Amino acid sequence: AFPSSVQIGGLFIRNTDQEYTAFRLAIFLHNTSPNASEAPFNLVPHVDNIETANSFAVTNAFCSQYSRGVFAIFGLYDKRSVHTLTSFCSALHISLITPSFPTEGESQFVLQLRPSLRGALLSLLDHYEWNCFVFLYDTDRGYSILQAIMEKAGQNGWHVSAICVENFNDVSYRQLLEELDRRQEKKFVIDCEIERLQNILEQIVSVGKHVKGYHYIIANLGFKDISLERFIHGGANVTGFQLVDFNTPMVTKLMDRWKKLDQREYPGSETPPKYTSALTYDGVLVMAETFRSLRRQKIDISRRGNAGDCLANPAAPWGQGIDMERTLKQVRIQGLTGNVQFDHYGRRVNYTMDVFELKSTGPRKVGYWNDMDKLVLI
Amino acid sequence: AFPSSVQIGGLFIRNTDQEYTAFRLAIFLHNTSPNASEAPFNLVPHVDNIETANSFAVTNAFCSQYSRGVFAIFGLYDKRSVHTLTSFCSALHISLITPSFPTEGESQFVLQLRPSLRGALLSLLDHYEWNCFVFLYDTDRGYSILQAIMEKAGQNGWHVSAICVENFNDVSYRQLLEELDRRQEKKFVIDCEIERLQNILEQIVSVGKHVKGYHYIIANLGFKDISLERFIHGGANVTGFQLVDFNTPMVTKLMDRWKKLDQREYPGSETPPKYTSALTYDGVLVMAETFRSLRRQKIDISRRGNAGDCLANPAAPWGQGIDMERTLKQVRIQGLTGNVQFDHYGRRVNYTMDVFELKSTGPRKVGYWNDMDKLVLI
Amino acid sequence: NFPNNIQIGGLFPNQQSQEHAAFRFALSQLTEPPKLLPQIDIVNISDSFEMTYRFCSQFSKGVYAIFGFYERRTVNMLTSFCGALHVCFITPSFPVDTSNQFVLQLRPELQEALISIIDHYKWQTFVYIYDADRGLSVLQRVLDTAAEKNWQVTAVNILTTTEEGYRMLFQDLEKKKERLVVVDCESERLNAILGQIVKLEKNGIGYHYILANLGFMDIDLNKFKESGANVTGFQLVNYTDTIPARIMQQWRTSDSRDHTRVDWKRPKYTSALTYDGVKVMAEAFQSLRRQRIDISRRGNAGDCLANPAVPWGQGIDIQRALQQVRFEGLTGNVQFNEKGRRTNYTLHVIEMKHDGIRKIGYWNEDDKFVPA
Amino acid sequence: NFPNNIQIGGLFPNQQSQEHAAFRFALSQLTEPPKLLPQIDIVNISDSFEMTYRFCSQFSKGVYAIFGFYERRTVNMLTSFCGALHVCFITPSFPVDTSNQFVLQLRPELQEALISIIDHYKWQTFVYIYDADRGLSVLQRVLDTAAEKNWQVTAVNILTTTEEGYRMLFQDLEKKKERLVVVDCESERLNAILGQIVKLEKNGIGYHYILANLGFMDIDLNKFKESGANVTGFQLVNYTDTIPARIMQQWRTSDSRDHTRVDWKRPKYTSALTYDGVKVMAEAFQSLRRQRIDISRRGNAGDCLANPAVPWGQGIDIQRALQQVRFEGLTGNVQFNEKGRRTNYTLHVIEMKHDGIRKIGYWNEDDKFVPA
Amino acid sequence: EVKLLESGGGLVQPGGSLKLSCAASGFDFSEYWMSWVRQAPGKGLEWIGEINPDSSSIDYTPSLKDKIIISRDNAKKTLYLQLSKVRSEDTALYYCARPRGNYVVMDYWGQGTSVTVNIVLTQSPASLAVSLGQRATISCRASESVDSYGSSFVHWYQQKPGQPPKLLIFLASKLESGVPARFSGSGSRTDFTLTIDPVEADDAATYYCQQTNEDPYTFGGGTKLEIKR
Amino acid sequence: EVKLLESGGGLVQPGGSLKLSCAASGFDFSEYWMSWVRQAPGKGLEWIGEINPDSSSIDYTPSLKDKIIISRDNAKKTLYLQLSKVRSEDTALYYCARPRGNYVVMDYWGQGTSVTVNIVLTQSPASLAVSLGQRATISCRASESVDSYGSSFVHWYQQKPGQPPKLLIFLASKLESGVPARFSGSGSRTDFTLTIDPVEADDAATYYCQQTNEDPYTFGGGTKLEIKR
Ligand SMILES: *[C@@H]1O[C@H](CO)[C@@H](O[C@@H]2O[C@H](CO)[C@@H](O[C@@H]3O[C@H](CO)[C@@H](O)[C@H](O)[C@@H]3O)[C@H](O)[C@H]2NC(C)=O)[C@H](O)[C@H]1NC(C)=O
Ligand SMILES: *[C@@H]1O[C@H](CO)[C@@H](O[C@@H]2O[C@H](CO)[C@@H](O[C@@H]3O[C@H](CO)[C@@H](O)[C@H](O)[C@@H]3O)[C@H](O)[C@H]2NC(C)=O)[C@H](O)[C@H]1NC(C)=O
Repeated sequence: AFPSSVQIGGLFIRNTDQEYTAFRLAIFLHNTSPNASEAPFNLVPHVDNIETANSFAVTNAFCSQYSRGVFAIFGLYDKRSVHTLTSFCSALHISLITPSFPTEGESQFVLQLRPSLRGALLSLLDHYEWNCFVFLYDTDRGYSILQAIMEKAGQNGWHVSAICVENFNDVSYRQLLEELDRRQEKKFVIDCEIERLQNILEQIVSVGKHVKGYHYIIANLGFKDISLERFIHGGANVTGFQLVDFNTPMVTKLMDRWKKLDQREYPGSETPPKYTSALTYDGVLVMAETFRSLRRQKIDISRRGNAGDCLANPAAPWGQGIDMERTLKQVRIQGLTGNVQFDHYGRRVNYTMDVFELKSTGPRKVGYWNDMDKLVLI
Repeated sequence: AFPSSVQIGGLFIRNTDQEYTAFRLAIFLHNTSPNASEAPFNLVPHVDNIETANSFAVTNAFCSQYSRGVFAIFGLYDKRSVHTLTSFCSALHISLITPSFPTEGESQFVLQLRPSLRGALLSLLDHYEWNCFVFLYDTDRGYSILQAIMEKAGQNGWHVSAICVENFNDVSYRQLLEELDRRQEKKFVIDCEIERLQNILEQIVSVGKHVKGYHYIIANLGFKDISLERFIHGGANVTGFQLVDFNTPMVTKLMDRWKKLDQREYPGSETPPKYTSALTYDGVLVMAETFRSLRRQKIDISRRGNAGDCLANPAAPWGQGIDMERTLKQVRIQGLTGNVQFDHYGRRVNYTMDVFELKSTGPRKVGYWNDMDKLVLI
Repeated sequence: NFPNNIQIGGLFPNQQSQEHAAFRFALSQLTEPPKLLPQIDIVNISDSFEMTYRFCSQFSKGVYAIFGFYERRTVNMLTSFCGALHVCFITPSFPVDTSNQFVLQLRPELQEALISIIDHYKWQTFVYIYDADRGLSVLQRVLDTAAEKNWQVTAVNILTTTEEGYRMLFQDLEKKKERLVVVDCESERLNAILGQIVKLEKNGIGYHYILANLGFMDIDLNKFKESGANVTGFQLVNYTDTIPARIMQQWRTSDSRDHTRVDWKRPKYTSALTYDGVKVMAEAFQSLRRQRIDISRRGNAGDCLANPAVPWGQGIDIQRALQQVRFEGLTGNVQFNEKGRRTNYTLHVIEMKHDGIRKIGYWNEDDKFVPA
Repeated sequence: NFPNNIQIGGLFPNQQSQEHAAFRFALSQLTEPPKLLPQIDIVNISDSFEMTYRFCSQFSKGVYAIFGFYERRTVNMLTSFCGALHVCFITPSFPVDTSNQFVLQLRPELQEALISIIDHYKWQTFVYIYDADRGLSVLQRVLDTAAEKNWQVTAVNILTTTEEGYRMLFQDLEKKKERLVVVDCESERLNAILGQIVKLEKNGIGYHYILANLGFMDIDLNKFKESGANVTGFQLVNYTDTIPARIMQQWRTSDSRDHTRVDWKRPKYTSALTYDGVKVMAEAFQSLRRQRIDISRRGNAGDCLANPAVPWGQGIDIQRALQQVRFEGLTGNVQFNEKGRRTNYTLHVIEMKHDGIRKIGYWNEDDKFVPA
Repeated sequence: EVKLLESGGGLVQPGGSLKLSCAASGFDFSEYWMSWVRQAPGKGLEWIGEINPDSSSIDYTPSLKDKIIISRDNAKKTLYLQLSKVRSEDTALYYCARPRGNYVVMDYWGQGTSVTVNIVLTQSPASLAVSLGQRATISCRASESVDSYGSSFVHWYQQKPGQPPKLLIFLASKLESGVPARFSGSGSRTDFTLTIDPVEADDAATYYCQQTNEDPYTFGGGTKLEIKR
Repeated sequence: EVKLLESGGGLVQPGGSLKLSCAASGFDFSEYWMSWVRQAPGKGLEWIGEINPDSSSIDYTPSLKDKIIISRDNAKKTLYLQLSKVRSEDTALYYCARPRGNYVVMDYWGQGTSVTVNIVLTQSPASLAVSLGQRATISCRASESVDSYGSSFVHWYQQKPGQPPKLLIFLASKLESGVPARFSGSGSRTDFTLTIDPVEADDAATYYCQQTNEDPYTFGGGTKLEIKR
């Protein structure tokens, strides 16, 4: 006797109207669709905008969602809020899926839809036979990439110039670029936020380091969503990674529905969806799949007595939620990011990534990276 | 018995909203002002927008203004309309003052407010001791600069690569820049339209030729009205000319009145006025001053008998237009561009220009140019 | 359908000219039932107000096609008026880079044959002497080709320089063994230019002048025959082929006496261009009459100065009639492309060196320069 | 005005610890009319759910200041809660780069003294051995300094590496004549790390170990005396000066029992930091009472989780009372800047070279490193 | 100035075919057409025949066309006119002439020879005799239009008895080349007028006025001019 | 294990100033304070005085404080206790001891010497005798709290006649170092209970239970255990 309407909530941070638009699109196409035998249940989100999330606002949102009686939570965290929200899901037995950066050690009741860029970046660095380069990075998405780069440099004798640009302005960016050019350093690996990456590329093209002879590696899950037009004219060595393949029937169908959309009803529809929007759509798809799987096994999930205080003297876990967790890591769907599969901890396995190199005619495929066949170039 | 309201007309072309707003502001300041002894007469314009000025539209506007009963005409012409309009002002004895490009030979009833850039450019080229450079130009503002450059190169043995970019798109611009860099040509003199100059600078900074070691000369009457910010970071040699001085009490008074303005009634007021708007304001000032001077010499102006057909069987010169033409060249005013002096022909004489050089700290004065003391550097 | 008499206007510069005599002789040759009645007007080709007054008077009179000359001052106004009012214009004057399809230029372009001739002789350093009141498109093309091919060009304006400037130029040129000169101007001015050249300056060793014009035998170069002075000119009209010789013989034996006094003794090629213009007008109107298309005036033309333009509907068809005209005349094949200018012409390149008139090859649009 | 008894809460990790005994002794040393009532609680250092549960419970109780410990997992949560609820926190744990002024850190920063010590010895190539669960800000500073000064740093995580990794690292280091290592972790883990170093591989020549921690004599470096192995360490509390000697004598000869079993082992600097935290809390509250400022709660504050996040009025004044405390305690002079972190401190740099304990200089915020 | 030679004027038999050799020395008939004319003693000149510049079509006399046939060679530049059934009245003075429209210098008629086997104009005064240094005006009234095709189309040629004719003024706009005569057509010229200033002893000849506007160009009665001593 | 030497126990004159020399060999009083305890024959031990670790303040006996003064040197690590007006009852066995709170190994009392010039607890069973390999439980009832400041604060010290005393168990959480005795306090222990497993021949002594929770730490009646053969 699974009721049609669940009370699922959602958590979003600032500068996340694009992913909110993708979430509302996915909830629209799940809510109103034919083939009712493929979806006999309704979906109504319980969203919360957090406005530059600290731990206090995230805790308040989680407590409000728990008081509202949520089943799963679609949330996003920064560096300063990845732990506590996860700790909440480690205590209240509430399943939660994110499109944010993956982290190791927690496992249990948190799933990360964004695949790890560690293996692909390491394989691309080994294939290019790099020995001396400058690694510009930020601390906003953990320290896994920095630690992996340090370990690989120690095990291979590489000369890595690790520079953090968290508190750098335009003048400091220009001074750093000029000083790095003075030391004849033409090999760069950049791993920052999308706005920070755009600012870094803008300052690079402003100084004049986009000419031939400079190598840049984009350490992001998306490559076509970055405005790279002056680097085509300059002919600089640009290599990046892409997660979603635009030459897919499911992706081109979403693109058709996206160009069908209105302007002001769904904001951010003027731009093609980024990798985070693809991860959000895959999260809604895997949510629908895991609820259909819960329907299939004839297990009734209901939260009536477990609607008390957010924090009480004893623990108040959900009895069926463990089963939900057991059901939510056993999916075999195929979404925008390819085959979506998980393990006991929650990371993603058998995911296909595409290596793109920017040239005179534009970016084009050079090869693909998997977690079994490693990097294979076409 | 001077008539209080004259019937002055005006002529404007496409992409001339800034100059139209400057003209309207000047008329506003002349009409509704205190000290009625300083301005005992009013001004009402008869403005016609021409929309891609060929000769037919200019002829129609001139005939409409002739039927209206105009006294002096403020007009603008391209290369394809400089002659016939001047001819329409030669036989019909109608004074006409323009901020367009200077011309020599026609003289008579045509007044030009833009000073000649020939002498300043030649003196700056001789001072820099150049012997081999590329002169990028267009044909929209006559051929005086090209002929002068050819004559100076012939008299001095210079190696001038004259290239016309009238029918060049972005790909042609990039190919030309790369081919010119292949020939080790790092010295450039650019003389094009404002949009063409902006596009040339954008393509230069897109290719990557804004680094140190490249010299560019901006052959325009204004230097601070163009977006020159990436060249500051690149440190390229940029030298230009400036006509108006922002440290003048009249100029800063105009700037203070311009910052106190609306938007929809006076469009394009978000930027400081260009050299053309300053020339338009100076033309309105000298127009009011020459009307006052005509009033002072005890001669009554009128136009009632000479208001027939635009194209009649005999010639119908204006009887009192010769006195107006004589008075127009005897002005001794000081305006935005400095001391406004005219000669027997009409070209501006005895004026001041400034030379600006661009570097990391920004543009600043390097020297001045007069037609008597030539170029003097501070 | 088509009336037997139709009126055409003429913007002629001077009544006492060889062009007027050629116009009258070519109009006298008309025997077809379509008759071209002439309304000629004599004005200076300058002071654009007077010339547009003449144009508006002719339009109010109701002409169909206008044949005339223009200079750099009146080319833009005539082009704009003919492109706006949709009035067919046919001219033998110089061609321009930008013009509408409703104006027809009879003088073939020399901006590509000159470049091919310069490329033939392997020229690298030379002095280019041009006339300001002729059009700077050829100078622009020469400068662009020089910049692309890394040439040395000394550009000299005729009216700007003086005799002392000429002496300075020639004493600078004499320091180098292989001195090379290109000149381009009208033949009337080129005669005085060449007289200046022979008056005091040596016209002997070296000095390979390339006369860039349409008529080579037009210029009296007998004084250039003293020593050396190789010259490579272009010719459009050949007074040896059967049809030009027949038409020139008919001009010689004419029952009606022509105007002016003498229209011979090295006749100008512009007279041949005027003859070809009359011939193409007559052939176009005859072909239009053969197709049975109404071209009668449905009312009055009115005036040029109207707030709505309202072009006459069949005028474009008139331009179509001016486009498919094709035959052989004094200048050869007369064919027009979409843009309205003459195309597919053969230019005879004649180079003489101390011996005499001798043709070295020809120039075609598709075959470039073919030496012979 | 100010009640004589005020409540303070405690987020202590374990009840049986030396820090707990120091806390009890320092609270028993109070004689002033302002009195502190402890509200200690024993939870996991990790598991921020339990920590925020106890934080909300203590805020419902009505405490004024909270003394506790944290790890990298719960530091951000405690900082955000103390910045939102405006509740004063005083901690002896590691400092962080980003924190509000309403949290107080007693551990002095070791991100600039280490760089100065490395600059003293003219190091260029070395192996850095860091702990992941300690904070990567010092590693970030070391990497930035290495990139700016063109150094070679081999960054090694303790938990990531293993036996074979340690052996390959040491056989790589032994191939180089100059073998330089820096380590930084807590003394409890550093003891096992140094035991693994000494009981497997003979150090001998070279191996200039730098122990980057606030406590030097806390480490049993008796097996690090066998051959070579020069040690450069940092010390904060030196047990010879008059005030620390008197304080330790009072602690030793007191009859308060100190129930946390043996409280000696090796006196740890964390106990001194806990003593200084109690001292700064008590003296700041006494000084606040001296100014005659009302700090009585106007009712009850049970709004740990509420949609209006309005803070209590005088909490900013409580923080003002805590950003000025000043006295000479166990760790020396105590002072805080605007950011609320520990500044104006002196670290005694002690270097041993096969002889014994010897001080080579001292570090100051304004004077940098002064050798002695 | 072109050179024309015509010599060999002598008596012939009754009814025999006569031939007059006209040589265009230093030139050819290709550039300018050659025309032969016939003049009787004490009578106006009549056009005996005209040729073409290309030597394609040759015209004949208006009085006796089929009686005389003239053959000319442009490359040889030699003209000869034969005749059949020659009578006493048919033996007239035959004179060649180059085309006057080519040039004024090219308007040089042949020497002319006589053997013994139009334009209606009245020229006044018939008798003229003035000293050297004087100016004289002669008026030639006509019946056709005074001016044809813009300018005038009348001419005056001064021929002497026993001397070759010379065209003084042509079309009132181009006088005689080589020796520029002061007498030329000027003004509106309802009657063809020419003011000679000054006259000379070599100018003692009869000036005949021919209206080229009226087809064909034939010399009229004319006016006689002399030099008074 | 620290070493304490106390030898030279002999008779003294009546009323003379007697001094007992106690040496802390291999250590110093700086780390741990030294305390002297006076015990009589067949009677419980009483604290004759205490010193400080820094040698600043020295305590005295609770019965006869002003009658005896003890001076100790930490650098020399030597203590001497002088007395005035010494009587027959005042000539008790004075034994030094290191501080028991410093360490279990440091909880080593002196050898002790006798001359011939508190905590209230009841320990049971008074007489004990078991063979080697047996386990015995001894319970000491007390009137104060079972545990002071959370943990227990009761100690049991096994002393033999003519042998140096040794503290078997301290505070029910730290037994004797060096030789770990199985008898130690455990559980709630309303009466301090010690379960020895196994006993030996060397363990034939009287274990006195001193309740350190009640000021001061003084040995009570005690429970005597032997080794049955
Ligand atoms: C046909 O039109 C042109 C121009 O449209 C006429 O040329 C103009 O001739 C006049 C003289 O009648 C020039 O004026 C003079 O200019 C000189 C300059 O040196 C000056 O010194 C004199 O005082 C006088 O102002 C005028 O400049 C000139 N226009 C030009 C050259 O553009 C031409 O005369 C007209 N044809 C006829 C037959 O009138
Ligand atoms: C105090 O709280 C912390 C934070 O929750 C505890 O650490 C966590 O301990 C649990 C064990 O109950 C770990 O869960 C399990 O760990 C095993 C390790 O082999 C793993 O195989 C299981 O799949 C499961 O993950 C949990 O990972 C761990 N959290 C961490 C390391 O971040 C800590 O144990 C608590 N201490 C006490 C004394 O209660």
